[PDB]
Amino acid sequence: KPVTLYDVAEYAGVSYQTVSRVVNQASHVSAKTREKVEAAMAELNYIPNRVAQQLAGKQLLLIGVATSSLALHAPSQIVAAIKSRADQLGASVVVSMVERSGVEACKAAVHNLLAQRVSGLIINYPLDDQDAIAVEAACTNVPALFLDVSDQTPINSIIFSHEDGTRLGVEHLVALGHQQIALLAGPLSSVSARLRLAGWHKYLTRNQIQPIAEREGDWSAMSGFQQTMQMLNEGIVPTAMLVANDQMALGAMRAITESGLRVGADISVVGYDDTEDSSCYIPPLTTIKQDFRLLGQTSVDRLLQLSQGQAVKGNQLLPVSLVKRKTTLA
Amino acid sequence: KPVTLYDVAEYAGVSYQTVSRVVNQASHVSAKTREKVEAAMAELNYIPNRVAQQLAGKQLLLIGVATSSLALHAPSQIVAAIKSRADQLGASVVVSMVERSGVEACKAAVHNLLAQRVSGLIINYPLDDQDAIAVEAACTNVPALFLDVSDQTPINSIIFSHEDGTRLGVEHLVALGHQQIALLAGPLSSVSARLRLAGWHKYLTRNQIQPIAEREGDWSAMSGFQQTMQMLNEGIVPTAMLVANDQMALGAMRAITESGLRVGADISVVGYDDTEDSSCYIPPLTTIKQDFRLLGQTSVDRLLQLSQGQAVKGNQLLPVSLVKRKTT
DNA sequence: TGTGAGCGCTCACAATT
DNA sequence: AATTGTGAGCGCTCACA
Ligand SMILES: O=[N+]([O-])c1ccccc1O[C@@H]1O[C@H](CO)[C@H](O)[C@H](O)[C@H]1O
Ligand SMILES: O=[N+]([O-])c1ccccc1O[C@@H]1O[C@H](CO)[C@H](O)[C@H](O)[C@H]1O
Repeated sequence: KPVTLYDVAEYAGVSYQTVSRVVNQASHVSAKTREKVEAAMAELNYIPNRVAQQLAGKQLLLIGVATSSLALHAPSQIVAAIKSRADQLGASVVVSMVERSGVEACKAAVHNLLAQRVSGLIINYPLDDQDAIAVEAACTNVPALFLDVSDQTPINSIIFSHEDGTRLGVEHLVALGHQQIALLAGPLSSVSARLRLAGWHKYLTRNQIQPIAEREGDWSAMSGFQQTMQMLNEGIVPTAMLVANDQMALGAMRAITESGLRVGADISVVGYDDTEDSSCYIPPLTTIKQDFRLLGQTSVDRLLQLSQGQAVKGNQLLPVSLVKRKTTLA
Repeated sequence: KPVTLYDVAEYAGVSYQTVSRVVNQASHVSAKTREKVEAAMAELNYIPNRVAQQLAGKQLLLIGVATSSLALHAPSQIVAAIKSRADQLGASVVVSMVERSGVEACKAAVHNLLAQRVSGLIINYPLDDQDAIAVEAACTNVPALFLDVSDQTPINSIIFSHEDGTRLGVEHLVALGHQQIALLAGPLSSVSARLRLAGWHKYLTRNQIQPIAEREGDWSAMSGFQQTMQMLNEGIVPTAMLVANDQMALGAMRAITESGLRVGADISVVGYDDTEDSSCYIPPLTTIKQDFRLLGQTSVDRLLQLSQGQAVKGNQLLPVSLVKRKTT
């Protein structure tokens, strides 16, 4: 037994709609009849049923999110900012976390987000061009925002400019004098992983450079260590490395270190993300800064824009920037 | 206007209650008329309004979570597993984040988590005893399970055994022949931080040892850094630290190293958490394994047991380990 | 395999002063 | 021209021609 709108009606000697009228801060209640209702809602701890209100047709803002596992670093900070900017403007956010692999798994997360009748979907799951389109199709009537697709994918999306990110990493190493460079890509299953790899290649090629090695991790610090050992042990030893995130950069550094040479001097490392923890690596990691707050922030503002039918369609690139630290010098 | 049950009624040639049995799979395998309704709903892509299902009274188990900012390590990881184990059981979960400081914030979080009509909530927010009680109260008719309160707090709680963690660490550093030990604790605002500090004090005393330094971090590596630097610049130079988490430990190590001394041999370190990244710190960091996935899994099971009446009231401690690494 | 309830609200607005 | 009370029904599930 929870407390109905009707209950406040009997205790306060008014109708139900006049409680609704007050709960909804609506015009026309004489201000002295308000006290009767305002006092009655206390003395009953009345919290109005939002399930009842949604159905009734209250225009609340409800943003759905289909997200990669919150255990990973970046999808987590994004949800947090998404969540934060919701409250900031009176929106609520239900988030279905895609855990299993592939297009069908993500579609179900879109399916039961649609169940709860969301005003629009933020899709932070990695989707290839066609599957992205497949999913955006499934968002029937509701606008959908994509955060882990390519800029070439012909839907709406926010991505950090991986072009800029890699340009900075490449043009740095290159200006520094490096030529034997190795690449440590993210897991190829991720779009963003692939884009950064692509990017490095473009700007290396534009500088007449070919990476001596190129291998793949899973974002994890351990992989980046394993991968930079599998490399160094084969005897391929670059003067610099481009890593696809700070955690794997960490791994590489460890491997580079345990291998008997010094980070920066003997092998420079450029990370990717600029995490909290990256300013306290040994030595403190040079990286490409991605403002996940800003992403989740805009990610919301846009979905709500799109929800209202504002002309803000397609792709937009967020800025990145190079954090110069101690892993590239002398 | 989206697809209604009243719209599958005069397209498949039946009623509303017939489509209701199809998606529910409740009692009868209603002939070859199922085939007709299957192809009917899938043609217009009908998705049963879960808001209408709920108001109606569908016995779907919906958990609420009031949680510290997911940007921090431990909380994210926990919801990560809370969201997972509930999914494993066919429970959905709505999380509500506390950013603002204090009790009134968490009270409000609980308030708008009740509107969504959860059938019990997991409170992963740091709460002093009387506030924890006041929060549990506001959870009208619904069971609360607290995750960032003390063992002594008289509500439902799962916490990791801070007693064991802090034993493990102290009892280990000491067996390595250490007497000049320092402490780096969590931001004192967090209960679990204080539980850890306390367990350290407890066991360091049981071993006739006074800590030569006590400094307060904020979970961040930067704080763990400058917090160890501002102590080493004072002149205090232990041979071991006990640190509240792997992350501040990280900054400690930076600080120790950048100063001019070998992490491990000159000043050993013990972190707390066993984060994925901890195994690749330079050198790999000794720490206390705190199985976040476990905690989030068990939380969800308990709130469930709690919701149905299965009487397992009170407090529950979870095991920890010492991953013996290379900073000792 | 159908019909007539009611869940807690918000919207029309018609009814009270 | 101030107010408030009263009539739908939003979508679905529950118990029984
Ligand atoms: O993959 N992304 O959609 C994405 C969006 C914003 C910033 C980075 C990028 O996320 C990437 O995520 C992976 C795990 O999913 C790792 O956390 C990696 O460190 C991060 O850069
Ligand atoms: O504070 N906790 O509720 C808690 C539960 C399980 C394990 C550790 C402990 O979490 C602690 O949380 C803080 C930030 O929330 C840091 O992430 C720290 O590393 C973690 O140990």
